[PDB]
Amino acid sequence: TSNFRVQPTESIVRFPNITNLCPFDEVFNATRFASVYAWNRKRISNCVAD
Amino acid sequence: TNFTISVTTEILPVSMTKTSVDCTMYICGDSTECSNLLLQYGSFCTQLK
Ligand SMILES: *[C@@H]1O[C@H](CO)[C@@H](O[C@@H]2O[C@H](CO)[C@@H](O)[C@H](O)[C@H]2NC(C)=O)[C@H](O)[C@H]1NC(C)=O
Ligand SMILES: *[C@@H]1O[C@H](CO)[C@@H](O)[C@H](O)[C@H]1NC(C)=O
Ligand SMILES: *[C@@H]1O[C@H](CO)[C@@H](O)[C@H](O)[C@H]1NC(C)=O
Repeated sequence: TSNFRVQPTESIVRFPNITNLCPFDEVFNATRFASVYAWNRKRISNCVAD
Repeated sequence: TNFTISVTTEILPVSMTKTSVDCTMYICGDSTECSNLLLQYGSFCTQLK
């Protein structure tokens, strides 16, 4: 008729959080912006985003 | 004027390893939404079972 399965109950996500947060305001609240042909690329890595 | 007794081997298969196919967890895994989407496809998995 059917199959036997074990339903999930709790989460064992295993990745400790990074010591700093992602500065998303650097590209959003910058004092000046670049043009479309020559933009500014800011690599955001090793952080926790919101 | 003479006779020879010969023994020969004949191999014929009888059956094979019976397999059961679980359609739901093979196609959609443990996802409930995928199972709900597959439920609109009809009775393919039941027919194959
Ligand atoms: C028919 O063939 C068999 C063997 O295929 C013969 O038997 C042999 O006979 C000789 C002497 O009589 C023995 O030294 C052998 O050891 C025998 N072989 C075996 C396997 O036992 C038999 O003699 C033949 N008969 C005729 C009338 O020729
Ligand atoms: C990360 O985890 C630590 C505790 O290990 C906590 O104090 C901190 O506020 C958390 N936030 C960060 C920095 O990602
Ligand atoms: C820029 O704007 C964001 C969103 O309003 C605000 O959170 C932030 O404090 C402002 N200033 C800087 C320096 O990011």
